[PDB]
Amino acid sequence: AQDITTTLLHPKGDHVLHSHAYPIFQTSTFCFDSTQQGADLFMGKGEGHIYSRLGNPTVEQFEEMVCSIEGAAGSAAFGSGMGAISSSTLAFLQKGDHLIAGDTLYGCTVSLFTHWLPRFGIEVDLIDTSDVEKVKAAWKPNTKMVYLESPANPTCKVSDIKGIAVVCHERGARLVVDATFTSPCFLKPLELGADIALHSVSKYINGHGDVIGGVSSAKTAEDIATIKFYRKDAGSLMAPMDAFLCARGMKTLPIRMQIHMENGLKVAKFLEQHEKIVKVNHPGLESFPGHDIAKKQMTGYGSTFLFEMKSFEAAKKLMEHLKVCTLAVSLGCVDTLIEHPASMTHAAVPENIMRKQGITPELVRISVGIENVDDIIADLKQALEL
Amino acid sequence: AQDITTTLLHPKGDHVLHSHAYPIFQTSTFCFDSTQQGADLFMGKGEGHIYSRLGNPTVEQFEEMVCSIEGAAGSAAFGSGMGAISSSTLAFLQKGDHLIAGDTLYGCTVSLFTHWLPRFGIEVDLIDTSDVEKVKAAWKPNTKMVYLESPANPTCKVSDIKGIAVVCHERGARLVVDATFTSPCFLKPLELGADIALHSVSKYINGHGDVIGGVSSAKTAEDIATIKFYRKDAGSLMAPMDAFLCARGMKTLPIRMQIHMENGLKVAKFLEQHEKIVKVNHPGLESFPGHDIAKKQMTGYGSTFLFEMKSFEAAKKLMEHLKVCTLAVSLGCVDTLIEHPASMTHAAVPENIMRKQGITPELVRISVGIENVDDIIADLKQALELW
Amino acid sequence: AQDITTTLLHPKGDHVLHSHAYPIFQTSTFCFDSTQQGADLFMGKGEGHIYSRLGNPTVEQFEEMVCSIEGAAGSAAFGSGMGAISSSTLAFLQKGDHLIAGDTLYGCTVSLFTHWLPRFGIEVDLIDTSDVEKVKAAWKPNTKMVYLESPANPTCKVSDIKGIAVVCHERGARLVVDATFTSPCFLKPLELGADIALHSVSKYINGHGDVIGGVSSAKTAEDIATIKFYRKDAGSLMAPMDAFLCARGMKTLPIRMQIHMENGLKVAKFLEQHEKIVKVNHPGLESFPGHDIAKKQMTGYGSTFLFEMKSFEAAKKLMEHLKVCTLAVSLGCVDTLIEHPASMTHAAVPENIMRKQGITPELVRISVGIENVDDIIADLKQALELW
Amino acid sequence: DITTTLLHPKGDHVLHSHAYPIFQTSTFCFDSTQQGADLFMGKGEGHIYSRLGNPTVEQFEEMVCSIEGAAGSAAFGSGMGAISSSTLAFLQKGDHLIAGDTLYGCTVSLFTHWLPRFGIEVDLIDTSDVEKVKAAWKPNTKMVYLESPANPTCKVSDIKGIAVVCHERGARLVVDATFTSPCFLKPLELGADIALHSVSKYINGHGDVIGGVSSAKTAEDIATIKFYRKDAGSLMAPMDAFLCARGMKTLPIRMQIHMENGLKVAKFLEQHEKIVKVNHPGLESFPGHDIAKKQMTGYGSTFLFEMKSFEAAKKLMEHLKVCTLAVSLGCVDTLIEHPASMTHAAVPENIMRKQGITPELVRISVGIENVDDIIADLKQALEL
Repeated sequence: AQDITTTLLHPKGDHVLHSHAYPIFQTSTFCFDSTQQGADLFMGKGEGHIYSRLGNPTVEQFEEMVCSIEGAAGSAAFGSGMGAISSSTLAFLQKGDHLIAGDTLYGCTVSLFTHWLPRFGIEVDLIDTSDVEKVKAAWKPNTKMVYLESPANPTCKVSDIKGIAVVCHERGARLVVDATFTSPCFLKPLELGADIALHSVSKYINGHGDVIGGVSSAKTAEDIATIKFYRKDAGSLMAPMDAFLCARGMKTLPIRMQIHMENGLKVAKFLEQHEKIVKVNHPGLESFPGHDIAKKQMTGYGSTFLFEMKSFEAAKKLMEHLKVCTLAVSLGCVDTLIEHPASMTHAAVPENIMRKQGITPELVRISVGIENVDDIIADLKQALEL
Repeated sequence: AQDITTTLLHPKGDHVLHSHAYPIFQTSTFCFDSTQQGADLFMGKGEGHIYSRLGNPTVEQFEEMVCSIEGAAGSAAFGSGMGAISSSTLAFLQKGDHLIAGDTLYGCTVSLFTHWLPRFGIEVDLIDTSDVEKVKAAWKPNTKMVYLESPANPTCKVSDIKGIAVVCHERGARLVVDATFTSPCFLKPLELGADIALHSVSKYINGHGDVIGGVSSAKTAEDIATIKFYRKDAGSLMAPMDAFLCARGMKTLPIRMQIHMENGLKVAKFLEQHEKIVKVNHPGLESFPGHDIAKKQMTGYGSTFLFEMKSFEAAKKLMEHLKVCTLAVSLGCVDTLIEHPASMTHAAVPENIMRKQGITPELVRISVGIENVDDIIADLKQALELW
Repeated sequence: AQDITTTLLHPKGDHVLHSHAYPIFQTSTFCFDSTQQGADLFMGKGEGHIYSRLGNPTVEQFEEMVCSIEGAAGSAAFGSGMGAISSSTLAFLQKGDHLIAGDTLYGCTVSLFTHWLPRFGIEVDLIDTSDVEKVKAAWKPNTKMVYLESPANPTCKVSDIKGIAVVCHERGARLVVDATFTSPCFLKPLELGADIALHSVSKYINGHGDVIGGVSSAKTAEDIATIKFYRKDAGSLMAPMDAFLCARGMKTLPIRMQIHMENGLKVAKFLEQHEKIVKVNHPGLESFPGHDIAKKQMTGYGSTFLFEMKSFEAAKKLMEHLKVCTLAVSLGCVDTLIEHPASMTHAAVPENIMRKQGITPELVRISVGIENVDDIIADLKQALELW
Repeated sequence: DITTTLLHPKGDHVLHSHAYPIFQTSTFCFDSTQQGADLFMGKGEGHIYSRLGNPTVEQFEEMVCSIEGAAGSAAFGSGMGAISSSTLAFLQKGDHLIAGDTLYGCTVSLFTHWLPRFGIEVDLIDTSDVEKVKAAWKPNTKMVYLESPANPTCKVSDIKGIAVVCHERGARLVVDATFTSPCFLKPLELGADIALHSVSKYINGHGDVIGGVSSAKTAEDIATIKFYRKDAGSLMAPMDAFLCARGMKTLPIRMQIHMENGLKVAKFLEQHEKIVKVNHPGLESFPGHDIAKKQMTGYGSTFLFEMKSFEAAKKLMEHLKVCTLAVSLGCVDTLIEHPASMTHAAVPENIMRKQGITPELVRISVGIENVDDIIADLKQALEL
């Protein structure tokens, strides 16, 4: 079977005007041959384009790429991971429905589920999804969806996607998984029985820290059609230039991910054995709870994770004396990023959810890039002594 | 008072590295100087950026330009007009609230209001907003918003923005106006009593047919903050390259709108006097109902409007034999576009709403560009006079 | 005949995948159907592309637009005006050949002609081309080219393009004309007898101050092929993104030029009557030498020109106290620029050429944009009236 | 290693932006007349006009400069811009140039058509032999220009040995290292004066930009190159510089894969019955392997092999399902072409025999796809 590297470098589709690189269709609208041809396209008859919000060829080329790696029925690209998340949940959930979500989620995902969904009459329970029994107990007659992040941002908490997918299939709910932290090279939720797999493309998939985007991929034709129907009216679109840059970034995704993985594990083991570090939450470490689940259900690991210092002062000292690592939010870029979740990425999480997430001022989140690991380790080593 | 032409060419703000054009910040994140500086920006203390979804300098430059012409407290840019429309309605409306909206709206706006809003427990009525008495009769104790498009896409139906705004103001409802069809050069809903003014920037503001985007501007700091809070979580963003292009397109907005307006009126008059043409729905014509309101409440007219042929077959023969006009949907581009609403832009509108909207197979919509008007008229004339 | 506004908005060519805007072909190479199809394209047989340096579809689109306004056999786009100038001169001149060029030329053109051409065994005289008799007197048996800028940058000195072309045609010399300062809306050198017309597209053609580029257009198929042969090996290319932006800027070129022309004449007239201003060098003024030639050979004027203050100190005081005008080099942008030739654009021109050129510390060059003209005049007036 | 350096270039962030912004501008504003006057005289820090200097372009120049160990680098609108700028910035009427006899097609066009019109004497000679360089030497020889391994035959020149001759005799050595990338070949480190690349190939690597770069050992030489550029006008667009800097972030990792893939493919081809001979500089069989191994730290993945006939070549080139028939090289995906009727079709008949280019030769540029997939594509097209 042809390798993913080869697949991403040779996507399906004809060349445009014999061009080797796929052109950037920086256009709003498309021309019709005749009234009938235009009318037919609006009814979904024949092949062609109408208007970029409905479909843009450069964006569609990127969608096909992601669809190929996910093994999906189709994919939809968005202006951001939040666009993909909004569009993969609110396209399905309506007043009177109930959502079960992980209690440790990306910051704006918490804002979405906690502030906006309940204004739309949607009941939401944030619960510890690392325990399938806790999902079963939280179930109600109107439960229509389970939403998971595994490993969770930022603590890397691992959930049993496969076992939860079984409960979802049995009980008639959709399973939506945000695989942003791991990339589709290593985590393919649709293979584990999820209905929807989504990513902040802003992170690993693009990988170059120069685009914000989102993608969502559905197991069924009907579901991706619904997501794109929601997208048409909600309006979170990937720009043609950004789609050009995301497809270009994804051409190196497999090699980048192999390096990220190996680099991140090397850094996590260095940190785990260092006298100043209390613990390291990398799902690929033997000591991490749910390592057994993450090794069985994934084929590799992302390189973003958190570790615990002895005090806030210690963390501040480390974060502020690094020469190679950059103090910034976001993750999955080619270069190494570091941040303080308590006062940056997860500062807006309500205090009750803060507690349940286990985030404290002593935690530091690092996103290991594709630099020579020895440079990242020497940078950290450098800083840790002072 | 400085002319808008000058204002748009001289936006406030320092240059970046002395660059004359404002740079394209094609970046996802921003660097912090220290833990405290980062922590503070997250609390909204100090000046600086964090992450492009929360704020991107190139996008913010474009927002300030729109804010300047609307006379707003702030503006928010989006990945599309639909992003602006969603974010300007659903950032405020919640389960149990009631919305009154016009019965003749842009198709995807109907789709949003009739399919998605009710799934969120929001009650919606589509009402003929050209009659303020019908707006009042549809009012309920839980009415929280009125949403208007005037002149309406595609029929150019005019609503009394100023009169409806009085009722909104007396009763605690927000008034939202989509002014896409006219541009902020000629219609400034915030001067007429609206709380929010929005546009599909995809149309006139950008003007060059090469970007999809949206913008919404609010009369108060609180309302623009809420819109941007919704945007953070809903995720309809204008990309940095698109913002660079929209700001660039907007540098010629005032002169383009002048030419559009004058061309559009001349093409409407030509059509109104032509034997093949039954009726012309351009709000600048004296024959048009509500011309008196449009003339009082706007300082000019867009150049997109609809006209009635004697038959579907006559409309098709006209649309398919033009050499200057391009058969395509969308509007507000420098070049002239033409389409058939009944089978194209409005073919997705439920027929209960299509009959009330007044859309029939005899209607053709044209979006007059900035070509020499005599060449546009000669194109139309040669097709209308075909064997 | 169809208006140039309309022509530029409707360039010849098929749409690509029905796209309304012409796509950006951000590609280095193109795929071949077969060995034969590739071999044929290399032999110039059949239709298609090979590699962006030889030809890029987005760049070709922009070349077609310029070719249509110049009335040329073909046009070639470059990475800069200087790429165009180098490629329109060195594609033809060889060791032992002689060039006559104007004595008042854009600074880097002076650099090219005085530093690089002589190194290649090409003989160069810089001559006052406002006098045909001086051109004739400088002619030699080996004269192969005359190169003119009219009106000259920055003094606006006018040369008789038509009269000099007669001499070139009689004696077998190519006439090359840099029409940057005027734009092809108002100066069409190929109609006046030139063999090659070129521009810095960085200035008016693009108009938006965000691209550096050049274009050259030839009267004959042979000459444009020779220019592109030189380009292939010298390598000054317009990038696909830049070509997209240039074609986009050019969609508004005719209306921009109308406003530039009118604004520039009104600013020159205001300056001419102002007590602080010694002289105004705008070729549209009746007081200007060679106004008569410029009015017969052009159909309008650019809006970049020079004026004389009473002292260097007065020039600095004016330049540093403007709120609309921006202190910067370059010209032909939608917004108004101002600079000091003696210490900036023309500070590298060898001293003997500086006195021949007439550039002194009292001179200020203004490039009038498309802002409201009363706002520009009021900005100048308040600075001139300072304490 | 090299990856860390490319990911952490020197300079301040602009407005705290993590990615370096795209300065899509033609001009820059001045704070005062004095500040503008000073900048024109080279006094103070700042920018004037994008042709003289653009911040996004400069960031890409600094990246390449860092890897070449140069005094400075200049970016261009194409490889040809870098080439014409690194030769004609120095050579003048009456000077003599010695160039390798096998070069990129357009380089042959530049040297044989344009340079002699400018009164510059040019001899193309076999630079794989240092003695032949010494024998072609004249009192007015001012430059040797090399491409090693050469395009398309991979013919290898002794850069180090020729540099010694050049230093001794007062000539500049200019080296086009396009085929190898600055990860593996650093001509300034072998004694060359100027090292240049078509950035369109490996450095960008993503098949979506045309661009050039030239790096000089001395501050004076890069100043001269940029002075020529100011007037000749081959510039890198700010968007292209943004794309080139971005591509270069994966350059070291892409090169490792290209190198390994290229060698595996060469070896497969070398033992295949259908293949007469493989010209890859990393093979034991190739003439000048010993020099390329001493003078380079790796190899590019573009190389040539010989089929038994034209018909056999046409058959192979037209039945590939993964490899794309196209000119150019050094892209992330595999390209294949026929030099005799494509890249090198315009080379003067005299020079092409001297190059040994025949209808039986095919050139492949091996991408970063899984090698087994590339090999299986070649296998089916050779055997079916």
